[PDB]
Amino acid sequence: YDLTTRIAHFLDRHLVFPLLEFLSVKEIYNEKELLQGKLDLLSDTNMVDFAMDVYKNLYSDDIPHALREKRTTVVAQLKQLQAETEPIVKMFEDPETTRQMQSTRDGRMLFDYLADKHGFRQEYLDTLYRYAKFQYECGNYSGAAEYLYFFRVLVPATDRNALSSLWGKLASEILMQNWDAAMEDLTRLKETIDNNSVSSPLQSLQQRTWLIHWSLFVFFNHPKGRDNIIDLFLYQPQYLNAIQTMCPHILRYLTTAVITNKDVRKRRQVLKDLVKVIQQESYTYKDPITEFVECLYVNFDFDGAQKKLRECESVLVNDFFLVACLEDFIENARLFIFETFCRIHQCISINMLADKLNMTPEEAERWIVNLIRNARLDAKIDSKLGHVVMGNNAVSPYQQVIEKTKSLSFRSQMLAMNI
Amino acid sequence: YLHSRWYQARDLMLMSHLQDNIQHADPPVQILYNRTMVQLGICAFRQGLTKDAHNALLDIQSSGRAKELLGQGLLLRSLQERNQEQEKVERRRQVPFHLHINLELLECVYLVSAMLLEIPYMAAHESDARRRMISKQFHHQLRVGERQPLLGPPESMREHVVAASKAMKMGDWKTCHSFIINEKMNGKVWDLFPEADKVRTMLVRKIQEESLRTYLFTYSSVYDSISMETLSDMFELDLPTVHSIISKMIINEELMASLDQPTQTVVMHRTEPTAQQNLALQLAEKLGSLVENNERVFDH
Amino acid sequence: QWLWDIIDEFIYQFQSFSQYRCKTAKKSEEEIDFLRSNPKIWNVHSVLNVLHSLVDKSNINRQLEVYTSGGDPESVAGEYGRHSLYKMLGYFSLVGLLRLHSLLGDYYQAIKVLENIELNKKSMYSRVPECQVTTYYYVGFAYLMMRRYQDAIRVFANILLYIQRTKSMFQRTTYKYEMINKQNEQMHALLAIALTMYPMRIDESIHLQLREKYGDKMLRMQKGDPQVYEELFSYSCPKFLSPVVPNYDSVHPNYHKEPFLQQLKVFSDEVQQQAQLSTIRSFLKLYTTMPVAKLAGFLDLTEQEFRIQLLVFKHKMKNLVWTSGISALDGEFQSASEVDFYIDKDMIHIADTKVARRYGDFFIRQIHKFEE
Amino acid sequence: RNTSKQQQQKHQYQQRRQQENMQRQSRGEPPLPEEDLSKLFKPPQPPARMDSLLIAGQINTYCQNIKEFTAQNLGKLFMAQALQEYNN
Repeated sequence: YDLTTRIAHFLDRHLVFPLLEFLSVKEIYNEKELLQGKLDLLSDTNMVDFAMDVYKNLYSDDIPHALREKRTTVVAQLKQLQAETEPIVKMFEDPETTRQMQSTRDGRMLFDYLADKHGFRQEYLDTLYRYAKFQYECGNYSGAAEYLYFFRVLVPATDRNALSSLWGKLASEILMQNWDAAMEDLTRLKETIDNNSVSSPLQSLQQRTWLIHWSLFVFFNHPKGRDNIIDLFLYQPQYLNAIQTMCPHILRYLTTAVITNKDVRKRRQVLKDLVKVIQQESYTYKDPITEFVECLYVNFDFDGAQKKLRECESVLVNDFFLVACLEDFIENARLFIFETFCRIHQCISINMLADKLNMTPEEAERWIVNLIRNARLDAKIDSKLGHVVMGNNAVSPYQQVIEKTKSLSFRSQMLAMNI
Repeated sequence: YLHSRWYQARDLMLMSHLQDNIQHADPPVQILYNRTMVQLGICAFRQGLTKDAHNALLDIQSSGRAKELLGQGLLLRSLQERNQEQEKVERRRQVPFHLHINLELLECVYLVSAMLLEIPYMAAHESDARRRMISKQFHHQLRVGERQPLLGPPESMREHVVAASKAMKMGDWKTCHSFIINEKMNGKVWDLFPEADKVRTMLVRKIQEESLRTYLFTYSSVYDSISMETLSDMFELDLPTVHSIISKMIINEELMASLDQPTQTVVMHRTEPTAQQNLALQLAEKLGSLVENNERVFDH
Repeated sequence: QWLWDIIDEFIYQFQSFSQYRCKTAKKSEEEIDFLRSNPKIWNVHSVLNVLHSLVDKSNINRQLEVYTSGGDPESVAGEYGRHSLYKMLGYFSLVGLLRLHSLLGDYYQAIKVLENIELNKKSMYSRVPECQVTTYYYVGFAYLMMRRYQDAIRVFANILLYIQRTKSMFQRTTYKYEMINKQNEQMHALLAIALTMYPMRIDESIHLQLREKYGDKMLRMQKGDPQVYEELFSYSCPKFLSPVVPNYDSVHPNYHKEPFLQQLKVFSDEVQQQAQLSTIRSFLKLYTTMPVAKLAGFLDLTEQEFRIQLLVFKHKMKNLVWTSGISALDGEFQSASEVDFYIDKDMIHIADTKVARRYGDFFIRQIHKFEE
Repeated sequence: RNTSKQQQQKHQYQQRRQQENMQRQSRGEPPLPEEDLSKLFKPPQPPARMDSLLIAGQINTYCQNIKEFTAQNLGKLFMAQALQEYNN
């Protein structure tokens, strides 16, 4: 990877406006926590994904974070400080902060439709200038961004504000928990990272991580947007060689849509590059739940693999995100590791298939009835023993070399007979 | 690589991209660059990675430059090293003896690492099925030690390789260990690392797993039922290794082989050794169709 | 203009050449012996039986597309231009067969095929491989319209292989060669899907590139996809009633569409039932003797919900392809598992490579003949 | 075939680039030589057919087919006789 020479001296020194913190001393499910925090560096005060830490277990420590983000949904952050009933008594700032915003919004809501009804390229941009100010004063006000960044988008600060207000609008619509106006800013982020900038990695790997955040929580077709989140930027999945490869769960939604939403042919491209080499190896050293997906599969295990999937599948479902590819990756971990066993093998006891993958034998029997009908396992089924015989071994492969030495050489010598 | 873990050293070579900066920046730093990728291959060998011991010795051991990459080549060593005054420049410059390194280790790094690789690889080739015969390889570094009918006891560093190579070709893992481990303690080559006990133990299994393959590659036509209980006891290899062996013996080598891992049984039935000559003629006549096509490719 | 006058320029030349061979092929062996002796090229007066007939196959339905109902030209074609060539004494060379190939060329365009019991019976002249390719081309459609595709699968493999050894060398086809290559591709892809798993006969004529493509189509039409049958019909729908080519696609006449609808409505009513037939047989007969629970294992797979599970399976047993049986005392569905063989495709090409030696030995000694 | 490739590495694979060097220079200067025009088209080492190796190549590979036709028939006459004389 080429931009690593910029990373070779910098080594993961990102630049965000909401800086660090994630929800001190914890009890349960700890591999998600730094994972949540290193993205909460880069994802600008989520808005439910603070309380996504809280859905596994309640803490009083979700309070000190979004209290100090009074731009975003002012009154609900007034409610969170009293949700712990804390005398923080300086909450007299957000009503001071909103009052300048109301004088800037409604003082220019007059101008907001002078921007539209005139469409005067000064007076639009004159309104847009004070709303370049105001949508960076508050972009939360994301509907005030949504009216703003639907017309001629480019504010009089086309690079710093028009990113951080549109990434702000990508944040703040998701911070208002909108997704279609975030699908506006899906496109407005994925092109702004594509222009891009000066493209320092401290900007770029942040902007690469900015791609990861909205695509992490699936609402709409991120099973198509997995290809947007793999096959962009020289398709490293973590986008950060940058030894803390912390765009971390991306393999799971990637190998979701391979096995679920695609076929698995085309999972060989996943196992070779997107599992092994450097970045996912780092995330193999980060989450053991993704590890038993891959490391017992790369051992081609048949009993330890299927159950340590199934044990980690009980923790794959513990991905308490807005997820929408949760049991897809879980079920098609079973369905592909059975495809892993019966790929090359000789037989299986249906009673063993029942007891290994914890099903009943008729469920085990009728599943190869489906696996012939899907033509994923081409075999026969012994109807009465409960022993699917799968004996694919070929004899005399000669006829194919023979076919292509006499369809070519016999028929290209035909062509030399016209002179 | 040395003072930390070599996963970083693999990355930072890929990171800083020092394939190009070394040229303009004082090619005695290319000597330090060639010192570095040697020490990459050292910590390829310290981490036991045999391919990277071959591939970090790619800018080094694809050439006889490695003598002069410590600045110690001789003038009449070839018809190239001229002259004494430039030899005075290079050897007033290079190099201190503690900055010299063991090239006999480096050859035993370079030869043995592909010895456990290329011999099951060529045992696929020498089973009357070859299409990937790679020229200019350890195969050719074997050729200088190969055609030696007089060769008695292994005493030289290549002789310990070539003896262990024949022990590797027999499929017996134990016989390689006599030829390598004791003799690199005899030549103090094993006696160089503190990690060398692990490096030996890493290369214990690289001999055990791969001579198991040459056991299967050479005795392939008549093996039509292959155990997994016996081979777990024979080559002293546990089942999750053996399942990682035998599946990759079936999947990656693409041998026609039925497998019942609940029964722990490999069933192969290759069929046939007289039709290996039919494969040997399809080695010949497929070349017949290609240059016939290439007869028209150049001419048109 | 530039078409319709040249249509009439061709047809008047055609119906005249329908007359010159109707008169001088019955009692005369006089102009025939004049035609054997003084012109040494045997080609040209056997070209005219194919050159003037193939473009007559064009120009007749060219007017019949406009003259849809109450149409002239097929009566001008068959009864006066083709049947005058059909029922005569033979020009004892490659004319007398190709007059029947002129007739069966429009007796295939007319969908009225029954006389294929007759067209090969009066064809007791030597079946030259020039005519043998056009024999198994035309005759195999009647087997394709016989709904016995296990016999039709072998006929279309012959004409698609093109190792049926034709070599002429005076533009004899004429001017249209890969259309025959592409139509028999679609006619054998029609026969590839319809019977599989039993062929295993898609290997010689259809090469491995189209074995993968149409074979993946062969899976999907049997696994359920109607897009393959839509590909199988719409690529083949002019290929049952093509003139060679229509006139000119326009918006203003309703005329051209009216035999275009006649090409659509005929051959969709046949093969769509065969598309359902390919779905009924589609499942592999995994085991010969099913118990009732594994009968209900396949009654599930035949058609469930719910009602009419046994009787729908009874409909799906009785499609000539499920020879089966209920043991009503035992509760033992006793059926077939018909399977086939592969390896024997080295006995045909053992002489073809003995030809591929000899065919290489032939022309290069013919080059050696021109440099002797 | 290594003869057949190397000759076609010289018959045309040289002359594809030999004329490419020659046609580029507008095939000569009017007032002067035509210096490189004389220099270009230097003939390659096989220019034509290599028909000394090729003739006994045509012999000895035909001699291989005699050994084939030996190995073909000697195969048959036992594959007859074993299928013959076992079959009772």
